[PDB]
Amino acid sequence: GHMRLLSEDLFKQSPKLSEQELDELANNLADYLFQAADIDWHQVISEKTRGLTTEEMAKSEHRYVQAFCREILKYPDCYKSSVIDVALKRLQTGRERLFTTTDEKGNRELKKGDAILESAINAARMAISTEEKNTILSNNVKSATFEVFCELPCMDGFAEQNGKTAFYALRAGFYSAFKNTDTAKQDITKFMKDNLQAGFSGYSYQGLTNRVAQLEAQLAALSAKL
Amino acid sequence: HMRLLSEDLFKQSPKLSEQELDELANNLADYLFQAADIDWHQVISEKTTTEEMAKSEHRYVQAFCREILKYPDSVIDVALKRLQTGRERLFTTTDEKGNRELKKGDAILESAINAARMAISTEEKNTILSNNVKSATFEVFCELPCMDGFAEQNGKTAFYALRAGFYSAFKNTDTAKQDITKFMKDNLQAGFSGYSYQGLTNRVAQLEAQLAALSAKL
Ligand SMILES: [Cl-]
Ligand SMILES: [Cl-]
Ligand SMILES: [Cl-]
Ligand SMILES: [Cl-]
Ligand SMILES: [Cl-]
Ligand SMILES: [Cl-]
Ligand SMILES: [Cl-]
Ligand SMILES: [Cl-]
Repeated sequence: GHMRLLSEDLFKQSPKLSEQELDELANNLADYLFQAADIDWHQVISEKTRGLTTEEMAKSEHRYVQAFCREILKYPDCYKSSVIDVALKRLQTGRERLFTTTDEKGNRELKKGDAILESAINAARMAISTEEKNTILSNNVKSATFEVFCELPCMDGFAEQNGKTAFYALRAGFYSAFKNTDTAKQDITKFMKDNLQAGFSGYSYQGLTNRVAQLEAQLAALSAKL
Repeated sequence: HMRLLSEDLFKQSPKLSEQELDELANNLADYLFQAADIDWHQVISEKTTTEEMAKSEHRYVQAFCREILKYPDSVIDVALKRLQTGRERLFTTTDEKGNRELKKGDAILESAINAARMAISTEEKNTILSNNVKSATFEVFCELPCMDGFAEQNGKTAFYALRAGFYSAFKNTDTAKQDITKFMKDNLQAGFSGYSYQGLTNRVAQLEAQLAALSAKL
């Protein structure tokens, strides 16, 4: 995903954008949300492999399981006593325990179980299309994209700054944004654009306080003409 | 009072009658002033004539030093550093009569502080605190059950705004109590909803209804 999406002051400068740049940013933000959305790899890999051999796993029709197992199988002492379920156990139970593989140059190499798992998972993330990932996500896409949204640098201290209540209101608005199952992209793009234009000031103490002050002035300047 | 310690004070306060609200606000204010702590190691360090201390203009300065003098060891500023370093260490002591006693380092510092405390009234504390009454009382306000989890629920920003509103409510050191009472009364009436997501979003909504209603008049 683009660099501009990752600015920490994104919410600050978004309202200073042109309605052209704003549309671009919102579409890109949306695209980034779907692209980076995660799934339960521990679950979907295990489901795709349980009952199969090491070689069978190595040449599956799923490129993403192929990439996953390729990483795992480098460390025989992690699965060699299903293998996938064994490795998942041993790697997590053995996080910070050093596993052994053989380098390309024939040297010995040790790597922490947790790094091994994160790598295997990253490889699978690299080998799946957004299309298949979304099909696997189903309607949990709403929670997976929101999880990505909350990880953005611009969302860094949202809950702590604006409070639990505001944060959960934001979540509700986010979930509610998804109207039709076949307009996901279009919908969340609109929610993003509306809020980016206002810098998400609908969920902040200062944004709301300012709007109240604005309204008091607007009411005053109106009740005057009459 | 009993209502002051309710964790749901802000929920129940908007439902109070004028009489009850005014009483609550006044009780709350009194509590803040009663419970407020004084920065003594700063008050007296800034108010310090070894002998003129014995019968000084301020009754609280003599009491505090009258116990720091008993022990052999700006000198009061030195005694503070030698005592805050004392702890379990015992300070040699003497009496006018033969009898010689002892009192551990910190055991001395508290008795001096305590003497100062017992020598003053609440409305003397306010004069002493002066401008510091702002944060002293606010620190007490924040320990109340009703104020628990305020920042977590409403956010740090709204909490800092509350503090700012709380501080600014203090106009003159002489009206400190009357001023903070009004701040408390106004907010208690509103349940402090001026500092919450729902309160502010409710406010925006009805104001937008008012504005539109009066605009359509054209
Ligand atoms: Cl590029
Ligand atoms: Cl190997
Ligand atoms: Cl690649
Ligand atoms: Cl971050
Ligand atoms: Cl957050
Ligand atoms: Cl909402
Ligand atoms: Cl839906
Ligand atoms: Cl704003």
